[PDB]
Amino acid sequence: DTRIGVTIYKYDDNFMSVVRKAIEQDAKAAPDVQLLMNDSQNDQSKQNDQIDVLLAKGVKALAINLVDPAAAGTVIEKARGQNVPVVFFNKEPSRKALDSYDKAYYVGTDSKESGIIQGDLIAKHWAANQGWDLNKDGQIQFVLLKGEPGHPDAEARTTYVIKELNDKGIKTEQLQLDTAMWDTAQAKDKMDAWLSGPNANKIEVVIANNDAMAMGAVEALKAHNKSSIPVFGVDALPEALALVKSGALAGTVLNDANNQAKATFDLAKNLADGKGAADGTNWKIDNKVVRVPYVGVDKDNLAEF
Ligand SMILES: OC[C@H]1O[C@@H](O)[C@H](O)[C@@H](O)[C@@H]1O
Ligand SMILES: [Ca+2]
Repeated sequence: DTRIGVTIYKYDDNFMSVVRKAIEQDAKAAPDVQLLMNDSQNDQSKQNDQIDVLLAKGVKALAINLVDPAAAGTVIEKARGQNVPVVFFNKEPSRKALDSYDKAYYVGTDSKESGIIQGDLIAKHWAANQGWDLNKDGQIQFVLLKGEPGHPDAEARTTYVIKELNDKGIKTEQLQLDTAMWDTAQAKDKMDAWLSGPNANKIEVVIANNDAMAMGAVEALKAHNKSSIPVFGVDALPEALALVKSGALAGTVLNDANNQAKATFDLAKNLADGKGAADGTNWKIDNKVVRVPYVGVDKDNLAEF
């Protein structure tokens, strides 16, 4: 049986929970694969030790969701010594890191695209819901819940949601902006703070860089009897889709966990087998990278997900 080792940066990250469960199902369909999957508990030192163990166990490929993207070289050097291929996923290593090893690959997304799509989606719903412009000024007064500072998906979603609105002629006014570190509880706390501060009843739209944080904002709005304020996320988590259907979330953007898991598995299995990474598949690998598209989601198209 071919052993494939997988490290997940943090099991209880909502999005990576969807990804890891999907990878488990791809591996279950491969009768000759034993999956060795680890929770790194948000600590790169723990992950490094897990990789040593996976290599001791003779895995034929590694699929690595880094805690710290800067540790890509550390991981590569472990793998190099055993000639083991590494498919990094979701936390993007640098170009130089990928180019340092002939058997390093990456599966992820075009981070900018999700921000653009989210801004276009907000624009559509803004146009359709003129009552959302509480102060009648033609501008969106917003608050924004950011992911981890320096994470490329947080930075791009934060920049491009606003750029896209502004580029379409929709002026925006940032009433509050802070990180909630991708986390529901932190986002509920932060949103509750904003609902307790001087801008509370000026807020017209809540923009979150992911669904977990959007969900925390939804909870805080409910507690304040302000559920009429729309909230937008990114990921299209199953739980978030249920909230789109119920009207509690105004819209989101699919971060396609199923295809990211499938590509990661397929590439890792091919490489474990000594084949070309994309053999037998339709994955498009561009200079060692696969990027899976995002798709905007709201009630009108929900049943396609
Ligand atoms: O790296 C982890 C992060 O990846 C992003 O692409 C997701 O949208 C976030 O929900 C997740 O927290
Ligand atoms: Ca306004």
